Amino acid sequence: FTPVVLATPIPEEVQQAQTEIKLFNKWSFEEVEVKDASLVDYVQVRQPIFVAHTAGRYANKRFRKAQCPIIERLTNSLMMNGRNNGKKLKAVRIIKHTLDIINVLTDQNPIQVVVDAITNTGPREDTTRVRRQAVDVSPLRRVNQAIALLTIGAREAAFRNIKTIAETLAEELINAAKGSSTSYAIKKKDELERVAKSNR
Amino acid sequence: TPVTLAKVIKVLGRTGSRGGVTQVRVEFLEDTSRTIVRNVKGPVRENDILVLMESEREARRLR
Amino acid sequence: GRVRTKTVKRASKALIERYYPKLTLDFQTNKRLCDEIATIQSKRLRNKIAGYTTHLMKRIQKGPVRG
Amino acid sequence: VLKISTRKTPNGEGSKTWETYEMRIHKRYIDLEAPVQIVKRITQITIEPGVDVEVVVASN
Amino acid sequence: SLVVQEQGSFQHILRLLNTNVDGNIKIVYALTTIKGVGRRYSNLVCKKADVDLHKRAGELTQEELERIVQIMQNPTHYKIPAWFLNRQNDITDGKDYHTLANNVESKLRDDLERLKKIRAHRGIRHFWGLRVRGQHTKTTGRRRA
Amino acid sequence: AVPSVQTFGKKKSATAVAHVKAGKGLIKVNGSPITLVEPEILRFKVYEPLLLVGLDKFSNIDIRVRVTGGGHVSQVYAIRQAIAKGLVAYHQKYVDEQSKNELKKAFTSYDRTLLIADSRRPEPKKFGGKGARSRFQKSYR
Amino acid sequence: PGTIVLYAERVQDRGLSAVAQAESMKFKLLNGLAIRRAAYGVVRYVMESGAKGCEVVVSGKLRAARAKAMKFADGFLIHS
Amino acid sequence: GNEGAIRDKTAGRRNNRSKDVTDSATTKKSNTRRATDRHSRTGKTDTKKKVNQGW
Amino acid sequence: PGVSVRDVAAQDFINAYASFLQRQGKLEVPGYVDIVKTSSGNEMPPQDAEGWFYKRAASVARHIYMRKQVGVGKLNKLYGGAKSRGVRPYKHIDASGSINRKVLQALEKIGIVEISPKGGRRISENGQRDLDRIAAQTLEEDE
Amino acid sequence: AQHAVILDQEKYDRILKEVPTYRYVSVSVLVDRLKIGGSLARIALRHLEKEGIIKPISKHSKQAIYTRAT
RNA sequence: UAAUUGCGAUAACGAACGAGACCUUAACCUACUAAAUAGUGGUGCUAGCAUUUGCUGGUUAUCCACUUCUUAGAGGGACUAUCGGUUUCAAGCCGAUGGAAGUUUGAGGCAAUAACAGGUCUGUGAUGCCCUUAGACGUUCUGGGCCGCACGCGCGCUACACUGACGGAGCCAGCGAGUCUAACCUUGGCCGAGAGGUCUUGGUAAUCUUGUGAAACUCCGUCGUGCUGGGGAUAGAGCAUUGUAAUUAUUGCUCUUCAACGAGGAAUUCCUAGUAAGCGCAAGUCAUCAGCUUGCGUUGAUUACGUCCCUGCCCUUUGUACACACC
Ligand SMILES: [Mg+2]
Ligand SMILES: [Mg+2]
Ligand SMILES: [Mg+2]
Ligand SMILES: [Mg+2]
Ligand SMILES: [Mg+2]
Ligand SMILES: [Mg+2]
Ligand SMILES: [Mg+2]
Ligand SMILES: [Mg+2]
Ligand SMILES: [Mg+2]
Ligand SMILES: [Mg+2]
Ligand SMILES: [Mg+2]
Ligand SMILES: [Mg+2]
Ligand SMILES: [Mg+2]
Ligand SMILES: [Mg+2]
Ligand SMILES: [Mg+2]
Ligand SMILES: [Mg+2]
Ligand SMILES: [Mg+2]
Ligand SMILES: [Mg+2]
Ligand SMILES: [Mg+2]
Ligand SMILES: [Mg+2]
Ligand SMILES: [Mg+2]
Ligand SMILES: [Mg+2]
Repeated sequence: FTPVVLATPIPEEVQQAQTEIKLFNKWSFEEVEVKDASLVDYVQVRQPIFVAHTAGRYANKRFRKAQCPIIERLTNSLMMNGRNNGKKLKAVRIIKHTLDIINVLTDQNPIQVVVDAITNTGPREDTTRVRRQAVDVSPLRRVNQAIALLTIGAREAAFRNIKTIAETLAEELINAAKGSSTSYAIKKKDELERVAKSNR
Repeated sequence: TPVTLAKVIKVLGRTGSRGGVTQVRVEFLEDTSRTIVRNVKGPVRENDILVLMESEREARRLR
Repeated sequence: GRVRTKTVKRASKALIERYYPKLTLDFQTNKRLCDEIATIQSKRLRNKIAGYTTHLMKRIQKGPVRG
Repeated sequence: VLKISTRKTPNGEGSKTWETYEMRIHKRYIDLEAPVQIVKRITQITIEPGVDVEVVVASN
Repeated sequence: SLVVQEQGSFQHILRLLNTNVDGNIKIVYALTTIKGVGRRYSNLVCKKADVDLHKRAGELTQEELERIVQIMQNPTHYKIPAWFLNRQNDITDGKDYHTLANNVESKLRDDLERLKKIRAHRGIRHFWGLRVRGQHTKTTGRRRA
Repeated sequence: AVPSVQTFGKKKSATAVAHVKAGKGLIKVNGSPITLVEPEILRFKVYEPLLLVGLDKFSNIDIRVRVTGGGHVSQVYAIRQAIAKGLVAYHQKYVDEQSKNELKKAFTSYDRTLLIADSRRPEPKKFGGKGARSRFQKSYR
Repeated sequence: PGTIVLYAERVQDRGLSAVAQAESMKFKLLNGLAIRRAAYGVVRYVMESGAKGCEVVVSGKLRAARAKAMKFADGFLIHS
Repeated sequence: GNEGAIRDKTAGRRNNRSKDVTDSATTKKSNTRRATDRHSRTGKTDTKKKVNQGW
Repeated sequence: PGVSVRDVAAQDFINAYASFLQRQGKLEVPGYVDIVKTSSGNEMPPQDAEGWFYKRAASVARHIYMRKQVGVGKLNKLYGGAKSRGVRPYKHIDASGSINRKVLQALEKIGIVEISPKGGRRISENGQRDLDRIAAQTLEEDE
Repeated sequence: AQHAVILDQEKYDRILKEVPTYRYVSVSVLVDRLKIGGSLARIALRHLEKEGIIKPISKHSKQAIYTRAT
């Protein structure tokens, strides 16, 4: 991999994770693909990024929020409840950990089980206060809502219990890789669409 | 689970009382050239894609 | 949400009215022109005036225009 | 920058509206190389009502 | 640290000083369930008595705990600062004591009843069951008397 | 006297003034090596310039920077940005243009404030609430 | 003594310095002129005195328990 | 005196918690004199050929 | 190559200097270390409790070396943290002015710091020797 | 104060044959099995690491992830 | 359109106030002027590790040069530019590129005509009238009170923890202030667990306090889900400081005491980008006392970029016997 040396020591691990195909600090970024036509063009990846910390204005204009690296937008959804408003770095560490775990058992690269977890938690349809009326939610409220439900559920499980936030988040998204009837997100989503039929 | 595939071609406007929903004409790129008009909940742009679960239904202006 | 005030539209119209041989369709030249041809009171003011003067000069070479 | 924040109303009624007053100060210094007789010719009109002109020499 | 294994050494239940102590809790914190104790007053005495706080409250050598009790019942004769206790210049013998367990409950009323017997305003306040340190009582402390 | 330049980077109130001498390819901010900074998880955000443009890219330069003001993340974001234009200015003066344009294009296509001098600033609070847009709670009798 | 001395300086075009005119309004209404007469006199004096614009307001009570307030302005005037 | 303050019964949160709250505690503004503002109560008026002499 | 203090990871460097000062023998502890929580701003004493004077005695010199001169007051402010005033808002208060004064004295007698002019205490010269060789062993950890 | 926050002599047998078949390990993973409390749980991990039990895929404190001995 | 901001229609044509303009603050200039009260490089002089010549510091001037960083003077820069999409293809709007910057560039300052029995005679030696004026409602001194506690309401502070408390350790801001007839901001040296004391010093201040080494936050450990070490109300005992005076405890420290509080009913607040929220800091107050306020920076989201359903307010039309104008 044509190594290069200088005066200050730059560890060979670093000397390995360069222009050579882009990965996360330790996870591959290519071969991660959305397995649902819908939300494609709305799950920003490849655009590889080694660490999810990007000082990018994503709200100056409405839709640029979709061009944001998903795992980062997913990470911004943790610095919530005041007690975590800010704490971005503490979050970044919880995610590097979380994926250190999803891959614990699932061989599948974490940057792919993430998309698999967002796929099965986007409500195809919902309801609104007209009784109620059946409504198809947008392809980005789809993601926004998927991330929101996944993180609130994991945050819900980490409270008053020894298990760490990273562990609960990991187990929640593994169950959400393909709905297994146990993630707070599969449940809420399916029931947020099981009432869209109530008005038809 | 028969699903669909619709791509918005033009935008209609804000329906519903609070104005948070929007009418939009969709277009299936499977058996294209067809007409359908569905309404959404999230914010949308031109050219997005959504999936219908009941292709034979269409609501109208919501009170 | 920037609809130029009529003070600027007023002056720019009065200028396309007397300086067409001059006032080329590129802003910079019009700005450097007004610095010597009009008694403006502020840089930003004359920039607004000149940019409008330019848009008007830009489209009259496409068709007519009021005033 | 000398700031003065105070409520506008002399009383304490209405909206609790505050008002910041400002006063800006400028003090520029030069180190000169002149003689013993131009000592007070720069004390002559080099003055401008409103400028505090202070000059004394030392290195200790 | 380092992994350890006691055969039957540690007894879960243990009462001493007329006060119970949990076996399954750490001994630097297990001790604090007595009155007049402190997470610091106990911390200090522990290795003053030469005990290793790293592990639990029951494995502890019986002789070691009697040494500890002696330390607290005789803290100044055994090099303890005179500003680390709650009974310095007590009120009648210019002595520096430490009130422990059953005795602190008493000493509280000892002083209380003094204040009352002498008619000091804060004594009257206490008898009436109010706040003594002068806090505003109008909007605070309303439903627990 | 050897070919060398000086550049900077500014994020929030932080300021990273950097100097690049023609040398052995040694890099250290505040006097310590880039090996460890610790905003550790955030260190890759400054390791990135090296790997983006190809990491050799240093065998005849020398990097060292100092940062005043800012915060634990303000300075880390300001220094990476303080070195990016350092290298570009170096190839501007001492090296040819083509190689420079290559660098500034490889940067612009990835850059997260790498060359853009982020304009965000702190908004000033206004009486009526301890916060920029927030107002004190109201009562309505 | 000697650290300061003051010298009187006649004022140019008094009809443009506000205070100069306000004190006049005071010292004429205090002499018994009609409120409107004195006010209109000072406003047109200030006008023939060069000033491009002028305005004078009188607030309070004059023989009427309830307080009124009248304006008197002429010419041009900017306020923003 | 102080002896009287303690000996004297009727004092203490006990002797007060045992009692009931005067309903005047939960009372409000009473809006005294906020609906008559526009109607001058001086029972007096100002003569027009008094004001005209004033202004 | 040539080692230096700036070239060592702060945590694992100071802890190495701690294990060294620890197994060397000349300490000069004021003897009063059974109680002090190192500041009023804190709740309880450090947990090491056999040592940690060496850990503070590693942070004592790393800092003073990286800086020209420093003073007991500056060290109190550095280590001092937020103090929970119970129900009142958190505020930062300086640390102990004595466990610092005689954390230096105790090792100046061991010669790693000198009472600097201009007021303060500059890094010692023999200390300037008791320098980065320590970092050499630190790097030996990754040899 | 419940369920053997302390040694549990005949549990030290359980730990050894329990570690295999696990794709994850953590202090939480330990107390998760009706077992040793966190204080004496967190301390066992490296004790096992001493001879081919795990593979330390994690790096720092407050979160630890080892894996099957290979 | 934020705007009676404009396009367009037009018995109106052309103007003015107010909006805009303007002013201030934050962002951009390696282009101008240059500065031991700002800083950079070289070099003296000098310290350590390695040694190959390197790497890291010291040095109120040892000298030489410079103005990128800092500072503040003068200019410049943006005018929604270019291209496109939309539209009476009008004002305009929307997307993309470029750009320090394209949400009135962000934030403020100013702000016409009128209206209220709105608040202020308790800011004024501003004031009309009325009251009192020597047993005073003048005034000063002494002590108490404004804190008084069965309860009702409102702005808040700390929490219910494991995105944690704790213990080391890593350690980074920005708005300010600061002592003459003086006791202000305080470095450093010692004594003290602490609070604090004591001995000197710099500073009328970009020169000294100060790099304000702040706090959150980062790292490494101890804890283990149990009111637990979360939590710190109440309370006892002692030590300090401010002050003529600390009792009803001014504030600080030490030990001990270890409540309620296990996410909050009906309801209601604030907010769209460096904003919310968390975090601490300076200033006002100030002998002592911030849980308040005015500013500051620190870490930094989620979700809008819509509508008139709720609510409020404007504008037309319309009715009117109101015009002291529905009180
Ligand atoms: Mg907190
Ligand atoms: Mg206790
Ligand atoms: Mg105007
Ligand atoms: Mg600190
Ligand atoms: Mg600390
Ligand atoms: Mg607290
Ligand atoms: Mg400059
Ligand atoms: Mg762009
Ligand atoms: Mg009234
Ligand atoms: Mg008044
Ligand atoms: Mg009066
Ligand atoms: Mg009061
Ligand atoms: Mg309020
Ligand atoms: Mg901590
Ligand atoms: Mg003592
Ligand atoms: Mg002096
Ligand atoms: Mg408890
Ligand atoms: Mg606590
Ligand atoms: Mg809640
Ligand atoms: Mg204060
Ligand atoms: Mg107040
Ligand atoms: Mg009518």
